[PDB]
Amino acid sequence: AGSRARVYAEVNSLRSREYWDYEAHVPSWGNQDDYQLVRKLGRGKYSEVFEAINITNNERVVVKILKPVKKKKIKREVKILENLRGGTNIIKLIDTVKDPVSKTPALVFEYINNTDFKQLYQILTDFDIRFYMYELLKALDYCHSKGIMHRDVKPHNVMIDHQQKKLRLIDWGLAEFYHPAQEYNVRVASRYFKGPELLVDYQMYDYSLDMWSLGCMLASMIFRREPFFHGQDNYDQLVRIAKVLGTEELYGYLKKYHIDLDPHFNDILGQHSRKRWENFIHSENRHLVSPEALDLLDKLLRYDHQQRLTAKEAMEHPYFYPVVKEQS
Ligand SMILES: Brc1nc2nn[nH]c2c(Br)c1Br
Repeated sequence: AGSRARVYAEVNSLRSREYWDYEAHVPSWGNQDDYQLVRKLGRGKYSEVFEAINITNNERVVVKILKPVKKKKIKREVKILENLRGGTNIIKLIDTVKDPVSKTPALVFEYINNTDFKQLYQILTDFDIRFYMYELLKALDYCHSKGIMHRDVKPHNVMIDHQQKKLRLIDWGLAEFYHPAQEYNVRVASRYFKGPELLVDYQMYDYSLDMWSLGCMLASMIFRREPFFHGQDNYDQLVRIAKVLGTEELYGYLKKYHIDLDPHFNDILGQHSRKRWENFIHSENRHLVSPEALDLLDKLLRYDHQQRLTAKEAMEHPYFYPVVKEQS
């Protein structure tokens, strides 16, 4: 009873238990022998990802082979992806398969011909940023409405085909179902995209974590500083945030939620005023920054998770009016 989401708070409790009780989920595991691996795309602590071809129909796909011991976590990701079926700009799960001999599981996703983000983010126009952020927000509003927090929003997990103008939010392996008053593990998200709640060990967080991460992405795009908050470790990450948002403002947040602050911070936080967002503007980024971009950003990058815009409120902001007009 410390904090709850302003939107979609009870949505899982209003659904059948089967919807959110992923430990009880029984996937249907098809045959990986239908897929030919063509090229390694990446590796992570839990998986390796390959471009592949379905030899039965010639479809190009991506196969994520799961390090197989994490059974509850596999069920979680599979159930989440089933529940998100058809969601706007969510990567499409085509099938759940196993090597028929070893029984190692894998997930098969639609292919996206993505443009490497480091390159891409140096060439985006003002309209491009509005467009891609609006499309990403559609995915977040969808998953939040489905009772799910992504918990790993970051540029790599936002595939963008800049030629076909397609965006997909990938890598649901850290995602979780939101339940009011539930305490969650704070060891989620990439360092640079972790909300202050995670950095101060506040476990009663919600969908608004993803809105901090989105705000970090927005700042990086309009200001051309990627990542925007570049901490050296989790402690320094909060310091970098506080140098922008201010230290007195941090303490007000902690007091509101009765958050205990790890005393190692006492020696490193210093004293910082809250900075004006206009301080980040210079000749190299001025064409990407508007009053409406800064107003939106200011309402996303807030310590107080409750006061951040929801994905829907963000979509409704004037910054996106030019995109809505084109889509209509
Ligand atoms: Br899922 C997925 N994961 C990837 N990792 N690197 N490129 C990737 C693509 Br494209 C997809 Br689709």
